[PDB]
Amino acid sequence: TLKYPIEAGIVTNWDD
Amino acid sequence: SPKEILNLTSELLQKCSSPAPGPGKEWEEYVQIRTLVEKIRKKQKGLSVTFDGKREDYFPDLMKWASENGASVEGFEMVNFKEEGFGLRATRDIKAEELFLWVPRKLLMTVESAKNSVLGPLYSQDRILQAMGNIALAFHLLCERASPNSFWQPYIQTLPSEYDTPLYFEEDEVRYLQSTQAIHDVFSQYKNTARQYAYFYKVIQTHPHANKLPLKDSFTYEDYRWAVSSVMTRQNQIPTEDGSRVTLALIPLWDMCNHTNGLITTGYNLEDDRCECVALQDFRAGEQIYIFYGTRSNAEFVIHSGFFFDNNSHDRVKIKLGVSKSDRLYAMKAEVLARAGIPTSSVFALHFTEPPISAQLLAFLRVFCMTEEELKEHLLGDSAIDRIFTLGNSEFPVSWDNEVKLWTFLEDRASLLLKTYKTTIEEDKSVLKNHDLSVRAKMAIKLRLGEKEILEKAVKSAAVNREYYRQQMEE
Ligand SMILES: Nc1ncnc2c1ncn2[C@@H]1O[C@H](CSCC[C@H](N)C(=O)O)[C@@H](O)[C@H]1O
Repeated sequence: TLKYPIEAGIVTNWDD
Repeated sequence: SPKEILNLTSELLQKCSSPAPGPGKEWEEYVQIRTLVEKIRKKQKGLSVTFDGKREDYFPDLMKWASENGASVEGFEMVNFKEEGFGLRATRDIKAEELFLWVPRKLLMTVESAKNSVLGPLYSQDRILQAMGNIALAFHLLCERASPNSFWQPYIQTLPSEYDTPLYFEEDEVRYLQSTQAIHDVFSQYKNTARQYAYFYKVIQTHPHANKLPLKDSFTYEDYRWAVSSVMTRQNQIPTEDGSRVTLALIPLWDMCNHTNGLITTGYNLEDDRCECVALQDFRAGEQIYIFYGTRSNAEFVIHSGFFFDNNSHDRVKIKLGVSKSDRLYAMKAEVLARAGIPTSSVFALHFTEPPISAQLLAFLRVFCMTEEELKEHLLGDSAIDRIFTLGNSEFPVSWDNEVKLWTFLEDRASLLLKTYKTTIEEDKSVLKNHDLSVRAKMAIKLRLGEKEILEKAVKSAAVNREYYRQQMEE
């Protein structure tokens, strides 16, 4: 199993 | 000239810092914000730094750059595709599970490289940069783009000059999304970006630690739009050197891969300190190399990346469900849901791919429709804990009557939600079939159509299950 899977363009919260 | 821009940005900051307007005024507010932004955009010169020529002219250097810093450059090439834009094409047969792409940390653009870049002092002084890693990465990208001799210049000069995120949509392209869920997020995006610009411009014009930044001379709305759209299109979460924490990063070679359904084949190697990607499938020479970005919805794809994915196996819609406090059985249902690890009221997802509802949503619906006796059976007795443990399993229903009730409720709810949309499914299909529209308009209409299609499939699945359990009950 991959210990750190990487998501391409993962969604983050942009509401500061 | 700078003072008029300052007045416009002050007005934009004040309007974008007001509380959320009521339902129905949202759209208006959006348009209002658009207006102001457009004025600001119309008095500026677009991107502050542009590179003469076309993007492909810069792809060799990138490769060369990557090659000279320990990245894999053997086995693929940068190629334009009609249906996907630029991407990786295999020059040699690549077997499935074969390690074919790796990018060391020194090539990446992270929040850590932003803190130790020219942005360092302002980052140490600005609260929003400290709280928002993604905005910090966007400004790192902006600052390095305006630096003539940046280490990441070969990578920046290969980035797109525009995107198909809703920040680039014309107003009538956004109007297609009215009465959807996604449009609200669209609103959010716009508002956020606008506010942030009006904030940071002010900061850039006053704070002393930004005077030696290349942004003090020119910092346009299109600059910030490009930065944030590049980041939300290409940001990734990676562990730090020790692995104890997480940070945001841009991965130069690997982020040119396009998307297809599959599994995540990209992980970080801490020992060799590099991102690594193995082949999603067998790619013969001359075949395009795809990866699987993630289990994101088409709404998220459109809003944060700029494309609608047909046959998205992970597509879903939000649904808001909770137990009413007027229910005389509210306390028992709340206790059962708590024991099952499920909130009493929350947002669930309706999926297109079977099953349309998850185990979480199924257990919630079953508790939502329990009689007082069934709740007692799930709260007291030796068998109670087992029954609540099978609550999310389709194979172990509470009772046929409970299933009939819950599937009836779900069908009715999905049909009502369908009734709340401005257009029907067949209207959208007719428009997509008979009308030629912009790429962005096609994206918006396919998005609203996908929402309603998920709802319709939920309706039909709920009806079929209701009939199945009614028939089992009749025998
Ligand atoms: N499966 C797909 N179908 C259509 N467009 C895709 C796609 N996968 C990726 N894209 C496009 O590629 C972008 C992700 S970054 C991938 C590289 C991009 N093609 C480029 O030339 O720079 C998205 O904004 C989207 O526009």
